[PDB]
Amino acid sequence: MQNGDFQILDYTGLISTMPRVDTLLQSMNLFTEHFGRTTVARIERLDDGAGDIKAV
Amino acid sequence: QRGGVRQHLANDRKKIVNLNIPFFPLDRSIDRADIQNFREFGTENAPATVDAEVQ
Repeated sequence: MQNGDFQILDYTGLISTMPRVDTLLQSMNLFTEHFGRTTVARIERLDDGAGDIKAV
Repeated sequence: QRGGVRQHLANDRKKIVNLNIPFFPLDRSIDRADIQNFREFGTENAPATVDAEVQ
């Protein structure tokens, strides 16, 4: 390096820093990925149960 | 007091009882109009069938 025009310097390298990023959820494998073909998805649901039986 | 009198016992106890029982029916019927055209739910194009309904 050169300080001004007639003087020299000592160069000590560079310092770098990056921000944090969290990855807790990705480590839990909690989601399942599907690859479709269009921008519409359909889901179907079914319910069932039981009932009473009165005396006869 | 000695010699004079005595005392006696008591003769137990008993009882008897009877009951009745109820009756619980339950029936279910199926017909053609239920399973003719309807899709087998959960499938894209499979037609309905009687066995799924019966089970």
